[PDB]
Amino acid sequence: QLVETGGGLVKPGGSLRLSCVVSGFTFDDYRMAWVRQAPGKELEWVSSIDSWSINTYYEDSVKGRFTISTDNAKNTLYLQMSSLKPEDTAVYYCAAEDRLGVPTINAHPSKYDYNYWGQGTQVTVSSE
Amino acid sequence: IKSSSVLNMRYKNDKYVDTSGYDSNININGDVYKYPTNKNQFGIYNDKLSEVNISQNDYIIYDNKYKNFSISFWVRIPNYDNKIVNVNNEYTIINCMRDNNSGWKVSLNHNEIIWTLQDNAGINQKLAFNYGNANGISDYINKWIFVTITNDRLGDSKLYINGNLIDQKSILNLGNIHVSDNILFKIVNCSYTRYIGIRYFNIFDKELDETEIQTLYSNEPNTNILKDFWGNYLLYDKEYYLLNVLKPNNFIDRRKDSTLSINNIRSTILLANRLYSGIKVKIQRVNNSSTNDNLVRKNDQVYINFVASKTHLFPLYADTATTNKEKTIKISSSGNRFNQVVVMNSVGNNCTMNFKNNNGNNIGLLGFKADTVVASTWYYTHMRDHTNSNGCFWNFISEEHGWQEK
Repeated sequence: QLVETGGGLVKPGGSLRLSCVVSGFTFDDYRMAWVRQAPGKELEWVSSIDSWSINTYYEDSVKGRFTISTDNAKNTLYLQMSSLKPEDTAVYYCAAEDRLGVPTINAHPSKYDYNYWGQGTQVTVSSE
Repeated sequence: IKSSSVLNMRYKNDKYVDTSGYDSNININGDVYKYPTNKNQFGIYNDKLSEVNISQNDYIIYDNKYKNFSISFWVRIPNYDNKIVNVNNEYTIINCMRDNNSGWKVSLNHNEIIWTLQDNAGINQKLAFNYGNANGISDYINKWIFVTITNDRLGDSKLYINGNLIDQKSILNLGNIHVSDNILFKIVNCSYTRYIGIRYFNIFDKELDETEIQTLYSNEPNTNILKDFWGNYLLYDKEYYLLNVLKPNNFIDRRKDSTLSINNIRSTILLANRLYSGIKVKIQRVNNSSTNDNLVRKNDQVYINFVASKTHLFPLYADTATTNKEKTIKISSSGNRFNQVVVMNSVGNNCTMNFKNNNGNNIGLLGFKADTVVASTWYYTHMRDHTNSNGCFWNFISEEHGWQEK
């Protein structure tokens, strides 16, 4: 049961904290990821985190502004988004990949690139 | 090794002979099964007359108190029901003991291999290996197990299984040991009807080194030919279930969009994973031209076909029509090979399958990503020292009579 929350409307420069509650597996056996989907575009991978080794992975157009995190209990995944730009207006999905698989990361992933996908939370960067 | 060898049982011209140079006479009595793909390994039964008797040379008949010596072989012990064999009863398979029960003996119990050594007086010493029931995937049941026994008369007697030391007991309290003139391979006093596989029986006149045992464990089977799940030779045109060694509790199933899934957990009988689950595959030679036998060797150019029915086979290919780095494995319902081939290779008992284009370009080793069996080149640079390295190693399970699951 992957559920995301924390998305909404913000002005250019605002901040958000997306959270993703996980039921059924721990982050020790799975690598977590955030993937974005623009309305007229395909799926775009945002970030990824490993909990066994705290090595994190970010996309070039997003690094520095986004920070991916994991709680000590390994059940909740976090994505702290700061200094948001209007290009970040998208649906953000929580994703879980089996760590034992091929650890390649695709910038435009399909549905088979992760084991479980979430329900998606909407993030909108607009004035009015 | 070969220098210290005094008995080497090998196959030649429809019989078994001694290739050590001491010219010991080996005879077959009754119905002894010979594996057609490897005639050096034989099977003995207990419901009919089935035995193999080695009349040793008078030089090598052990009759000393201080001479070290070693015994090596491989044994295959099926556990048909995992219920018919659940009987606490020791039964002998190899008997080099005299009338006064002086000598040595290799016997079996329920998931147990027993070595016994006795002198002329009657003082005995026993070593044992109990591998127990299967907890997931068993590396010993119905598989070829390498057994080595070293005997230092001024020290310990040691038992090695697959090259690893497991049980050592001192034999300093044993005197003169006069073994039998004959080495009898026969199942006696067994509570149930069964058969036992034996291969590569060797007798050495010294205590074998650990590195010597490892060389014997690595080179006695042909290192050029691939192995199946049980340890036999991998065969062409033979149906096999698939097993990924990194996810041994999972099996491969077929999807409706021709892809292959791995999120299928194996069912359990008690604590043993079900082996006969999932899709079935067949290996086919690309360039046949009647190239000798049906054995799959290293660096071979093959096709991997998926078995839909007994008559219908469909080639497996790597879908390169995607932007992903890893290429998902799909089933070609039309029969088109998509101009691809598969190269077989192996590390030990584990097999690797490199999907390649016909132009010589690499597509990748067969592994898995998330939910789907894929072909990926990442395994090229991470064959070791990574938690995901074993994802490209596969075992081929053949449905046989020795392993029954219903």
